[PDB]
Amino acid sequence: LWIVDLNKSDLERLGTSWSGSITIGDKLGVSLNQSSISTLDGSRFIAAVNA
Amino acid sequence: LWIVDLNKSDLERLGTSWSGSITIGDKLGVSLNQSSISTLDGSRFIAAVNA
Amino acid sequence: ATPWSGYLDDVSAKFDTGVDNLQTQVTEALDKLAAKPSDPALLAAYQSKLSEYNLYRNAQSNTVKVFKDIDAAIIQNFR
Amino acid sequence: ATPWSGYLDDVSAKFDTGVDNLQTQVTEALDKLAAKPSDPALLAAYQSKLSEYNLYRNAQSNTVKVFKDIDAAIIQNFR
Amino acid sequence: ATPWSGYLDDVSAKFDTGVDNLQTQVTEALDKLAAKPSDPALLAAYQSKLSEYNLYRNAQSNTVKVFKDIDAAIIQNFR
Amino acid sequence: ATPWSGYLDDVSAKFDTGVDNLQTQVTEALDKLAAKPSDPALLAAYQSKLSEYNLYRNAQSNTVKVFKDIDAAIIQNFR
Amino acid sequence: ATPWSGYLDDVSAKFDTGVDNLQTQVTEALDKLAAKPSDPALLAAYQSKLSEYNLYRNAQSNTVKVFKDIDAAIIQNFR
Amino acid sequence: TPWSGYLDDVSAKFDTGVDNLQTQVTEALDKLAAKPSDPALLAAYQSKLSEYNLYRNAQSNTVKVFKDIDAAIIQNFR
Amino acid sequence: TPWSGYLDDVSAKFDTGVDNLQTQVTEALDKLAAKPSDPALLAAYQSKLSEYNLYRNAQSNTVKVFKDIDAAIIQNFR
Amino acid sequence: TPWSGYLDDVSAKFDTGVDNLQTQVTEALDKLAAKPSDPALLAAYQSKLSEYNLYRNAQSNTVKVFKDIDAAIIQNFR
Amino acid sequence: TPWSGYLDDVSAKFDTGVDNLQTQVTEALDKLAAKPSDPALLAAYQSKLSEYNLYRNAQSNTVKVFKDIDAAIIQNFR
Amino acid sequence: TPWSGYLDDVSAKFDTGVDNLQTQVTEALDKLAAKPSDPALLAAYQSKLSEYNLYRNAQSNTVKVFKDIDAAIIQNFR
Repeated sequence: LWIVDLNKSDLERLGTSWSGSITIGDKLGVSLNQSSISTLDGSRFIAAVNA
Repeated sequence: LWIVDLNKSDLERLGTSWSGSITIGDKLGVSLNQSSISTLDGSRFIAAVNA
Repeated sequence: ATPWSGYLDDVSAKFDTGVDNLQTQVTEALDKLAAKPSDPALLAAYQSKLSEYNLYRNAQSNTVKVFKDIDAAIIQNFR
Repeated sequence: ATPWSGYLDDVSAKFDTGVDNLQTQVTEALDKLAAKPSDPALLAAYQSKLSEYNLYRNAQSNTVKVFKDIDAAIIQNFR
Repeated sequence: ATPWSGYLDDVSAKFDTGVDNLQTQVTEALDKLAAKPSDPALLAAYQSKLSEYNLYRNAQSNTVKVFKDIDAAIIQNFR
Repeated sequence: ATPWSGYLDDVSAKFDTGVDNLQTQVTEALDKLAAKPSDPALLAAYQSKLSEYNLYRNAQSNTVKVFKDIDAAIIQNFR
Repeated sequence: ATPWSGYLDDVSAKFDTGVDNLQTQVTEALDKLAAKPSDPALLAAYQSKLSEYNLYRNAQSNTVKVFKDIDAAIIQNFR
Repeated sequence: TPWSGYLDDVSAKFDTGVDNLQTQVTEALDKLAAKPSDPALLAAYQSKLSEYNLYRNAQSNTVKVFKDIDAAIIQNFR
Repeated sequence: TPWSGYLDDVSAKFDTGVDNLQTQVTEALDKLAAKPSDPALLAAYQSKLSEYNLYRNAQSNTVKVFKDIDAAIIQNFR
Repeated sequence: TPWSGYLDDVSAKFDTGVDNLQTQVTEALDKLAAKPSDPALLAAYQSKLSEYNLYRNAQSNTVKVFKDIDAAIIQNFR
Repeated sequence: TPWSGYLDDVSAKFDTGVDNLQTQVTEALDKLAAKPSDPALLAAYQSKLSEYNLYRNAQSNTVKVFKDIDAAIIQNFR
Repeated sequence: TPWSGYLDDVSAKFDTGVDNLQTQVTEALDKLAAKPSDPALLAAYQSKLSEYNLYRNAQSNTVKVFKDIDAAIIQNFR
């Protein structure tokens, strides 16, 4: 009894994501694509890269 | 036996949310779109952005 | 969202908002005194300010610690 | 038809209607304490409500079994 | 009518109606003192108030627990 | 709807969503404090925060235990 | 009109008419202690009264159950 | 399944009634084993393990009750 | 006999989760005992000893809770 | 090979947050030992030794608090 | 030769670690008491005394920790 | 020899395991009582007494677990 198994697979991930925060004049916080409070009271940006 | 599945999807999200708190002297204050006044001087606002 | 705060940090903030400007005054006095260390007008002033700041911080920390102990004693009895 | 209810159902329901609102009081006090976990007033309230609820559910479930054990004992003698 | 209250509720509330105004006096003194942290007449007041508040909340929670145990021991014997 | 959840998961998540962001606030205030360990403002902040995180996790784990006890007491009476 | 009392009722009544006055002593103690919680003369008395009450209730219940099971075992042999 | 009695149907109701808890607890164990001192991982595992415990208890008692009902009926054929 | 029940497996997961702690705890002890009055060694030891304490406590409680889940099922076989 | 938990991580954050004090305090002592009567070196070493004293004190207490918070959860597993 | 436990081993590790300090302290106190007012002798004696103190203190706290880990495990044999 | 049961054998394995602790712990006391303020004596007695404590608790708990296994089997002969 002959039993035979064969497999192939090919995969690819590539690109970037972004989020961040600024503060202006102690009037306005702004946050982009964060669920955070923008707690720092100062400008932060955070890139994410994978390849 | 031939079993076939096909799937397509699209989504998009865009725009802004706003809330804040404003204080006039000690005696007066106003809360906009938020359960309570920020015990804070002057004014503060937040503009959550989704894109 | 508003920066979330509890009870203990609000009792803490009560002191910071009780002393309107002491935090800055303490630096201003140091600045001018360091500018002319032998001036006795400046010295008695800085002595006053620093003696104030020291009691401010002590009373703050102790009050926070007592209000923690009162809560832990109740939360233990939930079992 | 109206939902059928027996004698054990009756006995059980007497507790639910005996405690008017406890069943919801214990939900509100939780949402509050969870909003501000470090206030002693909220703690002192929730301790009471949760105790009363625990005792209610125990007295209910024991009483229903005591009745079930009488009925099952009588039905055995029909033979 | 009034929110349902059991035996434990009616025991806990006895303390609150015993210390008629302490719950306010503590915050009052706390604010007066935070206004001027370096004043001995204020410190000597707040020490007393806070000590009283601590003892009160503690003895309350212990008594409510003891009355929970006395009941659970009885309920267990129904079965 | 969420990957799965029992009633206890829900009681836990009520705390985790009741303290909106304390986890990250504490996680970062440490990264401030460690870089300049000798600033009294930074210290008083971190003290006030870590006390909150303590009490939070404490009452969280106790509530789950009490609901597990109440359920076990009823399931035991089926048989 | 007056209650029919069985045998277990007589057993329970022996305890109730044994502690002539404790039932009310406990309540008076609580009332005054709650009026002025910080008095060690009140505290030292209330501790004793509450402990006596706990033991009384516990012994009463345990006793009743034992008589119940003796009777049940005799009745079973009629069949 | 090749064959499934009424009792099996009852048990399977519980199994299919809890979606994925079987694996959730398994994964949580390995995570916690990787960092036995993280409060978050602890607070997660306490919940999952309690839930699992109650699931198994409720499952096993019901099957017994239904067994006794059937045994009682079957006895009276005589 | 490489025989290992479910409880053995559940325990082994911790042993293999803390790969080297088992010995780090002794290395630190020996070098501390060589010179007890050094802050760097004291600060290291504290952080290792505490981790080992919490490791053994979580290890034993998990085992007990599983045993109490099994015994409640086996009781119903009658 | 290396293994690190949450508590030693919390220590490491301090060790990395004081970039060089570990060495500065060692050097200033040597300098002072060379000429103890220089008030410059005296004021320097006073500054450093106080900074080191605080760094160690706060480190240990932080670790201890995070041990206690874990023990209080693992106690409720049973 | 005589039976020794794990807590004995952990204790003795310190006795063998600080090889001679017990003797050095017994000597330094004698030669100090022979002339209490030599500042070189005072400065020598202060170190040995402080070392002895920290030695015995670490020794006992370690033992107590290892005791309570074991009492915690034994509590679950039930 | 007198009759001895399986629980006796299990019990005695401990006693014969700790060959001499049974008396070491008494001699240590007799010495320490002579000069209660000798740290060399105290450091030894703390260890011996901790060992004795753990020994007796492990003994009793083991005996009880075997009693409850046997009782559970004997129950089903009926």
